Parts: sequence; structure tokens; C-alpha cells
Amino acid sequence: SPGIWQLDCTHLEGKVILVAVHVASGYIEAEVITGQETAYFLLKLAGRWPVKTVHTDNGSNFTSTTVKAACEWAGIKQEFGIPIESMNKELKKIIGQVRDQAEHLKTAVQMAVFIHNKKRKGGIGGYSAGERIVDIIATDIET
Amino acid sequence: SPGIWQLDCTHLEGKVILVAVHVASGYIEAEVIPAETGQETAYFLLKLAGRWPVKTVHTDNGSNFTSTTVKAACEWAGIKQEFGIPESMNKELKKIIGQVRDQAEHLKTAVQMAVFIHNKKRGGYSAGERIVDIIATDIET
Ligand SMILES: Cc1ccc2oc(C#Cc3ccc(C(=O)NCCOCCOCCNC(=O)c4ccc(C#Cc5oc6ccc(C)cc6c5CC(=O)O)cc4)cc3)c(CC(=O)O)c2c1
Repeated sequence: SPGIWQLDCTHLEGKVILVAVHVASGYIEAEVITGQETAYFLLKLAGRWPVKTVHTDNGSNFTSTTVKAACEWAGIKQEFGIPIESMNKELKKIIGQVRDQAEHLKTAVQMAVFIHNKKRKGGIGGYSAGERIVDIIATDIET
Repeated sequence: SPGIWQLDCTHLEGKVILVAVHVASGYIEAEVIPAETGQETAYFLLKLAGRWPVKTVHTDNGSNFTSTTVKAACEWAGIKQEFGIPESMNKELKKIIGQVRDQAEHLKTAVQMAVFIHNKKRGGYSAGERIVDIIATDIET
């Protein structure tokens, strides 16, 4: 299902990291950060990918006027219950291996996102998450 | 033109907007950045190359060749910089930003609304449909 994403948060060095997983592929986006910030994040994602339903596991985004606005503008359905916590874990491990390469945590997070999406999902051969999401989307339009 | 992008700067409301165009599809990504070409240009490129295949980046002035961080970002991710960008997306974008500007407080929000529209609206195929088709085609190769 090409447009289904899970959105979660996580924390490092006193910053919050917003994390969005395309569930069907394992492709992820992320950024360091409010409700405006999540709204902006969602708008940016939806203008790059098919963002149709976003699952979150707590009440926080349902009380954010800008998120609600971004979702209406963009055509996103928020849904509670999510339907990727091993995701936040591998991201941080990768952030561990790159952190020394970067002066800003933000850069480290984006190095780790890069690695995640570009490595072979299976270790060897097959697709990366970055390839799968495009593959998934190509086939849904085709249909 | 499978991993070939154009990079440029456009200006609105006293701000600089960085814009990368996937040449074969016309798909664009954009963000508000500093006058300085440095760390935040490197970061935009790192992020872009994490979402799409970015192998060669064209520019047609010298600004993008004066930052050590941009060079380190290109090395890290496997990006070649080429001079020569021989694509006035900047003009339809600003059209659209002006269309949607009232719908948002922050300019950068209006930029992202205009990116969304430009990439989604076709007829034949939208830029967003094209880039996916291009990349999927290639993978199968
Ligand atoms: C090898 C290599 C490779 C790459 C590298 O890269 C780098 C780097 C770097 C590097 C990057 C970056 C910085 C850096 O950030 N600098 C300073 C900036 O700091 C401020 C940050 O906070 C931002 C938040 N500020 C906001 O103002 C704001 C305001 C509004 C909204 C919204 C919304 C919205 O969305 C909506 C959506 C919909 C609707 C309907 C409404 C809305 C609405 C509402 C509406 O507008 O109406 C959001 C935010 C600094 C440094 C390095 C260097 C290193 O590290 O070694 C490097 C090295």
C-alpha cells in the first residue's frame, strides 16, 4: 500500500528527532526539531511522496492546529494506532557510527538516513528501501 | 539523466531559496537557505541524495565551488559537481508561491506548497510520476 506511513519521535543530545517510515518499503525520512514543525515535515513529505495515511501512537498530533491544517491542505488522513521501533534503534546505532564525522547532530541523522535507505535491505543483493519505495510507487501508478 | 540534477538559487521576500531540479523529469526539491553557500547547502544535498539517486549536480556559476563543506558532502555521498547547466523552473515556482502565499504564515511553507503543486499537477504525467517512472525503469535495467 503505497501511501501508508508511520510517524514517531525520538531523542538524542536533548533534541527530538521526527521519524517517518514508509511501512511497505522500510524507506524513512527524519529530521531534528513543535506542531508547526511536524506540519512542515508532513507537508514536505507529502509533496515528495504519496502520503495518504499517517499512523501515530499517541494523542499529541490530534491536538495540533497546524498538523490538522497541513493534513487538510495535503489530503492526509491521520489515524491512531501504528500499524519501526526497531527502526528508531537501528537509526541510533548508525548515528553512533557517524556521529564523530559531523559537527551537527542533524547532519549525523541525515548520514544515518542515507545509509538506511541506500544499503541493501537484505545485506546483499535485492533492493534498498530507497529502491523499493519507488518500485512500489511505480507499480501503483501503473495500475 | 537518471541521477543528473540541476542546482540553483532564486530569491523571494528577502530570502534565498535553493532549488534542485531532476532534469529528465522536472521534479524539484526546494528549501530556504543562507546567502552563504556552505554548511546548509551541503546539508540540503546530503538530504536530497538520501532520498533519490544523486550522482551529478550541475551549476552554472561559481558559488557552489567555494565551500569546503559542500565538497565534503559531495565526497561523502558520491556526488559529482559539474559546471554548466545548459530550466526556468524558478519562474513557475514563484508563480505558484504567489498563488498560495496567503494560505500560510511562513514563506518556507508557501515554497513547500508550491513544490507539492509543481510536482503533483500534470494530461500525461506529473514531474512526480515521471521521476518515479524514470528511476523504476532504470532499476529494472
Ligand atoms: C560531510 C557533511 C555533509 C553534509 C553536511 O551538512 C552539514 C550542515 C549543516 C547545518 C544545517 C542546518 C543548520 C541550521 O539549521 N542553522 C540555523 C537554523 O536554525 C533554526 C532551526 O530551526 C528551524 C525552525 N525555525 C522556523 O522558523 C520554522 C518556522 C515555521 C515552520 C512551519 C510551519 C508550517 O507548516 C505548515 C504546513 C501546512 C500548513 C497548512 C501550515 C504550516 C505551517 C505554519 C505556516 O507557515 O502557516 C517551521 C520552522 C546549521 C548547519 C555539515 C556540517 C557539519 O555538521 O559537520 C555537513 C558535512
